[PDB]
Order: sequence, then C-alpha cells, then structure tokens
Amino acid sequence: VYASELSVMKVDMRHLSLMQRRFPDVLIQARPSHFWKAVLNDSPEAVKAV
Amino acid sequence: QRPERIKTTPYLEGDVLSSDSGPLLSVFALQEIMQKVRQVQADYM
Repeated sequence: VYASELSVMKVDMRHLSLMQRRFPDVLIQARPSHFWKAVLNDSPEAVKAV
Repeated sequence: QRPERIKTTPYLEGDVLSSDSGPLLSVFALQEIMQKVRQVQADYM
C-alpha cells in the first residue's frame, strides 16, 4: 500500500511541474514550494506520517 | 502568503519561546547603555 502511494505522489508531481512553463501568465510567483504543498494536501495522512 | 515562510517538511516546526519587537528593543538598548555608565561611575572615584 505504502509503496503504491508514493507512486501516485510522483506522477502527480511529474506532471504538475510543467504548469509554470506552459502557463507563464498565471504562475509568475509560483515557486516550486507551491506544488509541493498542493500534492501533500491531497495525499493520505498515513503516508506523510511515515 | 510569502513563499519563504511556508514549511512543508516538519524540520522547522518548533515551540515559540518569546517574542521581541521594534520599539521594545530600542528602549531596551538605551537602558543598558546608561545602566553601564551609572554602575561604573558609582564604583570608582
């Protein structure tokens, strides 16, 4: 279970990290801390607690 | 709000010990200067 929840967290960040180069007019101040905080909110609690 | 005061990893999560401000240290700095001089002059001739 825990090895299959890290895999969802990486595919979510492999595709979110291109949102700034694709849409520069919406994300002018979105530093890469901002898509780190967003995936950790939508992730299960017992995976970040590990 | 600002992108440097945002914490993701819980390494910088500590207990708040005390808080000092702007106009609380400036009066404090003027006290500890004159307290040193009024103590030195009161011990020697």
